[PDB]
Amino acid sequence: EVNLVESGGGLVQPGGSRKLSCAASGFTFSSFGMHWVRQAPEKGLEWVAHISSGSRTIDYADTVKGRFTISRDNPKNTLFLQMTSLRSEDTAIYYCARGNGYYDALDYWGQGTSVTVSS
Amino acid sequence: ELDIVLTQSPLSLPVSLGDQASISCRSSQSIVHSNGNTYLEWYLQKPGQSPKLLIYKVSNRFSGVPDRFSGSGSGTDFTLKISRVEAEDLGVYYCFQGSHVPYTFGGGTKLEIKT
Amino acid sequence: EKTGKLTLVLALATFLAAFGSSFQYGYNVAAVIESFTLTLLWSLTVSMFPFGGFIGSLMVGFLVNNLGRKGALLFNNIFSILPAILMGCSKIAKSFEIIIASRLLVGICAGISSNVVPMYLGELAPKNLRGALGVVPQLFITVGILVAQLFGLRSVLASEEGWPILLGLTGVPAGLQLLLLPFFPESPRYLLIQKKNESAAEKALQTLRGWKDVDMEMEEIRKEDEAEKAAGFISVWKLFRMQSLRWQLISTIVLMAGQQLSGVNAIYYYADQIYLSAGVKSNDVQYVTAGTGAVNVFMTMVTVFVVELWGRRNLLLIGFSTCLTACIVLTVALALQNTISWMPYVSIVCVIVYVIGHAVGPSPIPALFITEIFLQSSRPSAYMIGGSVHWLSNFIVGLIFPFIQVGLGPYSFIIFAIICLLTTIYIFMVVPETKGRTFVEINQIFAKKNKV
Repeated sequence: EVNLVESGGGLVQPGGSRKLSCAASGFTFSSFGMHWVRQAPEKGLEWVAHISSGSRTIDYADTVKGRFTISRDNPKNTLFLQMTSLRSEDTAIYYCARGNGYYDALDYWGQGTSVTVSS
Repeated sequence: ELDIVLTQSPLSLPVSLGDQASISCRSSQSIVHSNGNTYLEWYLQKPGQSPKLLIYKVSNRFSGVPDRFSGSGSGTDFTLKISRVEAEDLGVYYCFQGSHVPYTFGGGTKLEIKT
Repeated sequence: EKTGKLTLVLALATFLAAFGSSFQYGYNVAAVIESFTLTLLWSLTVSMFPFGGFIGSLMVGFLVNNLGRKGALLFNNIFSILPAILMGCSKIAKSFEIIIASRLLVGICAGISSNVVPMYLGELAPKNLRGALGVVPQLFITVGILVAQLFGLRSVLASEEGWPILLGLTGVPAGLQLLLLPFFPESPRYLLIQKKNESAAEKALQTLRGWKDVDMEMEEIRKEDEAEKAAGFISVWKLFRMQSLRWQLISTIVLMAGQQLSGVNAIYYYADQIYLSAGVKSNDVQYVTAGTGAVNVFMTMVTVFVVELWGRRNLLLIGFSTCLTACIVLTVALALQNTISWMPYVSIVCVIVYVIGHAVGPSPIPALFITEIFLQSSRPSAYMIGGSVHWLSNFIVGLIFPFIQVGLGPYSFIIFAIICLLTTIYIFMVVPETKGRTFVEINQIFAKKNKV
């Protein structure tokens, strides 16, 4: 079965940095685009970023432009999100999601990794 | 800056099992992509669980989504309809547009059982 | 790899291109001392058309590599429209020289269309649809011939001439193409490689395929790019100097030449003759020509779907083999039909078999196959070569076959049979199956064959 498992999360101070990963299995990872989506405590879902299968297309949410960098390694079947200059606004669960190209939609989601930004 | 906004209504929908239920999603501008496609999607999230895809390309059910779920809409106005609410359908529904960057979720609609 | 699908944009682009260019081509071919003057004159006029197709095939690479595939189709449209306006002027003033020039321009249109449409649809569609939509132009050619003779007869029943309706009928496909098609994506391969536009090619592929992420297909196209970067411009001469393209070249030439040397036109205008041999009435021969047209079109649709499922190779084999048997059995048939009345009927059935066979393997495939075999930069020059061989073969057969038929009678078909068998052997020992394979993979197969 298809699995996506994120790691790298945890507690970090404001202004601090943290790099998230998402390990993919059960499908040809390089044929699919990938997204990061977030969810703040008691809040709705907030889209964070996207990267195309070949990394030629990269897009960011306005709230993260200039601060977050999405990347991917297809041979290693791994998606990454490098975060810097973290703030309280950014405390949330981080989901990696599969871009299914026949539909263009997020058909598979990971269990998520929790990132907490505070003193 | 260009901000495509998605608005779900209502915010909370109390229902009994077996009820019909409808959820609305409105975009601040047209969300038809340059590819000719309209990427309005519906996702369901249950408490302590990850979201799952319900609807893609406005009206197409995703694999595994039961036929009680149907999506409709045009241009700027979109609706998700549930013909008969089952216990497993309870949770928070989000619409999402993948047409115009930055991509955006609606604020969510909570589908909940009446007490 | 992710399998592509048929979208509305791609189906409409395919329809517009094939309709205007290839249906005006198919419809057109139907339209295309004193005794001695008549034979030389008539021969010259009917020779102007394939010579026109020859010239048009020669100028394919120029137009394609400058204007693009679509742009080439639009120039094909001015070369198509100009004879019609020359026909309006013909209504105003008409000379035999203008008739000659008209058949020349029509010929150019024929060649350019026949070469460019499978190239355009080939570079447009994904590989599977590259095969199907690769067959589609010939489908519109069969349609066109069918509607041409059917509407011609219906016209004759209705009135001596259908001028406003006919002019409208020729105007409509060109009008629809000129209006709608410019708003449809160019060849993404032309855009990314030749025109060097990543964004335009990306969006073109997005609209064509129906999905956002084209990355793998684009990087594949760039694989083709770096494959052709070692080759360079690849002029026709340079193409002839290249070993890597050599067996591919021989393949194209043998395919086109064999196709036109299979005796298609002989069957075309001697059909009514064999129908007379059967004793069939002129109205009834008109009906069975209509029926042969229906067979051709239907079996051409079948040829689309089967070209995609079974593959191009096996269909080439089936077609050429069925045409070979058709030829030999035809010769024995014609020998036996003067002796026995049961045979000529058989000859009719066998002729139908021929029409089918050639409708499947020989006619539709080789052009799309010219597209499939070569890569981006070497494709249009290869279409110049293959097209040239095609129209020159049609010319050679055109002038030479009358003398052969008049001299040797029925045996003339045996030569065509020999051609068919030789061709079949060639396809057996050479032609690879290109179904579901990228241009790079087929190029690697052919390169492997060339190196060894």
